[PDB]
Amino acid sequence: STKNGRDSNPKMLGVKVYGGQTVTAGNIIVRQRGTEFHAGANVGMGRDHTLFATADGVVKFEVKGQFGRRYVKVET
Amino acid sequence: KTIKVTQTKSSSHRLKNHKLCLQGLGLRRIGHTVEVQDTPSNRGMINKVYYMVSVEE
RNA sequence: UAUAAUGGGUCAGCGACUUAUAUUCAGUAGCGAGGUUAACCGUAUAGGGGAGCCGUAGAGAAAUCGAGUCUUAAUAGGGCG
RNA sequence: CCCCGAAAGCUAUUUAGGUAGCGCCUCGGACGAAUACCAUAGGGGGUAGAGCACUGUUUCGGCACCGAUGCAAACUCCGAAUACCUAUGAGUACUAUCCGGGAGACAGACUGCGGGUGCUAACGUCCGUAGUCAAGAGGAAAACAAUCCAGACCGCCAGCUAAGGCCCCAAAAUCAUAGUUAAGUGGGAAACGAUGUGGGAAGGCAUAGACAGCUAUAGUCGAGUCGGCCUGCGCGGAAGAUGUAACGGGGCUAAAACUAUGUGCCGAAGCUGCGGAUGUAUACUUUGUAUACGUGGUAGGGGAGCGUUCUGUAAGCCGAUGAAGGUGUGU
RNA sequence: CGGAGGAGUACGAAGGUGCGCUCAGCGUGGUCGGAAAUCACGCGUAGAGUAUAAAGGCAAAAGCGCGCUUAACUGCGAGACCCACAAGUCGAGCAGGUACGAAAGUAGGUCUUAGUGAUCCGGUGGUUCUGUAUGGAAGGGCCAUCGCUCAACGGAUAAAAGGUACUCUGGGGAUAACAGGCUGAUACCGCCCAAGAGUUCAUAUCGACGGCGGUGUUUGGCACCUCGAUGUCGGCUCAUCUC
RNA sequence: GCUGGCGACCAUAGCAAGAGUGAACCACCUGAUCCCUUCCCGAACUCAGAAGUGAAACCUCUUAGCGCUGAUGGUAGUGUGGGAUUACCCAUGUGAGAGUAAGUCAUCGCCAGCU
Repeated sequence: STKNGRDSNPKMLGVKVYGGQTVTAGNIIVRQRGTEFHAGANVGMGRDHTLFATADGVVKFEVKGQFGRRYVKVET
Repeated sequence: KTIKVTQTKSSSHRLKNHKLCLQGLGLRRIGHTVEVQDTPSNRGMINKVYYMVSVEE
């Protein structure tokens, strides 16, 4: 009899809206366990590190700053 | 400005997108010949199914 | 499944999606913001019988209001219309 | 008789060969480009590969460190092709979506590719992905659901081709030009063994005389000789039980085998030709007419009919100058 | 019924806020004192930590301290993620009342992802709902909350173990025992290399460590045929084939 | 041309080494009276000031030492069609990682002082 045989239910993480798409305020952009992406302009961060839009516009990804963090912002 | 494309093999067992390329060019059966505009959009469909069409250029 | 898986020796006759009630949808006919009677009476498929049923208004657990109503301190917001 | 046409999945279940919601089929209504294929543009990635910068692991040196050197599903300093999301656009196509009536199905199989498990076993088992069967006929595979070619509306004693073939069984080349094989290899198999034969690139010795043989390094003779590397086709390794039985058979050797090139032909229910039927749509602005595209089908869904018994039409019509029934023939 | 680990909690601060601070390791010196307690100075360097398993994260540190505090609030909530249903997740912003800041501001529990249980039936607090003639009341409704290892964790009852060789029915070759089939780990047979044994001498005869095959007599693996029946361990009689 | 503040950018821009700067600015600097401060300490934070020094620090310049950037070509992988089954070959499209040549001691913006 094996001592293995367990696993957890899937969580369905990942990028939900890609660069160049238009969003409405409140749209979820990234589901992530940790801050793989950071919130830029017009983007808010939830209690579970979810990134969402706070304004209408076009999503844009970039690499910026002195640490080389990945940012996602919304351009109005 | 226009080219003629002839279907030379069966399409019954091909991939879904390959069958759709044939349909979007307008070919319907083996031996069928159609005349289409020479544009990159048509050339893409032709190139994807190069192996079962013949182009009189 | 040729299967060495099942069933039939052969012929003739019989042998299996019905009936009642309710409900929903579709066709078709009458009437139409209306439609329709049931039991019953009736020398009786007629003609009477309007009790009742469906439609015509929703919201709310309900009291209550009503083209609005519920929630709320709120004429904000939101849900059903 | 006509039209369309699945699934053997997900989730839950005293559930596992049952059932329910969703996925997939059909019919009616609404609504038309909102859909798809391809091109261009924007976007995230951590797989294949690779690497040692972390985590582990590995060998050899020098003094845990330094220099060389390997490995990894649960390592990553890196990192594709594809796939996926969005916007714009040409052409092609009855596409997409919404609301309702009716289902069936929830035992799958093989093959290729990426994997887990198993012994890199199984016509084994479990996933992802594509094709076929299931529910699909024809031709090629000797015979052979799942391989290759190809999707059967009906008829023809017409033609062209696909896969695969062209000496006879058995349709079409005893076709053409160059080579290779001698093993019936072709028409079953390994480590390994061998002066079998074809081709190629180098190297050594040699007519002031090479190799072998032969006489005591010299000497007779009189040209090539020697040892390796790469490569084409062959040989041994190779033992089983009913009967040749491991080309389907006959048979095949300047092939009817293999390699390369060319010109013809055969070959299907594919395509074309002629005749006929039927479904859908556009225009003829009744028509029943032309054009274009369709017509393989299990579970299922939809549409249209044939015959049988009885009631009215029917106190009608047919019938001993012969009804029903039985048995032939024609149409 | 593949390879590896965790959970059925904890915390009134380990929550909020304002201000403030950086770890781990090594080397030098310094009483007990050292391998390693505390002090001081350097060197290089995220290798520390984050209540807890791992992963994704963590400088405006999400790590670590101090003062004041209760936003571990009430009514909601545009818009999304996920999804058979039932469920689950993120959320800007508006109103009221707060806490900390001089202030711009931050706060609807904790870096996040586990720490859980539908419906029925009952208990408790509240209630400008209902109240079977009427006024009350009992009971019921609504809002908040309590009682499950119902752990077989979508939970058939509030309540449940065995035997049958004395047995029976409906089914299955959807699924085992015999024989057949596929496979060949195992089994049996053969070959390659050759340390060595053989007084010298690998190969007369053996032959270590390793490698490559054949057969289909063993033990097995699979579950394709047969469960509307393929009905046998040995002996007897009679055989036929392989090498 | 020098100095200060705030940004863009985040190593071709960084580290390391060497050398320079005092008019103004900045930095050390004086001590601790009132503000304020240390689980001790005027070390930091804070106040009130210029007796000294550019020593340290910060800035500026030089160096390819460490680091970083990095072609071309080839190789690996790979979508489609075909041929094979130790995982290759052909046609077509695509194309790394490592390494090699080579490059680098950044480049811009706003405001204010001193010549």
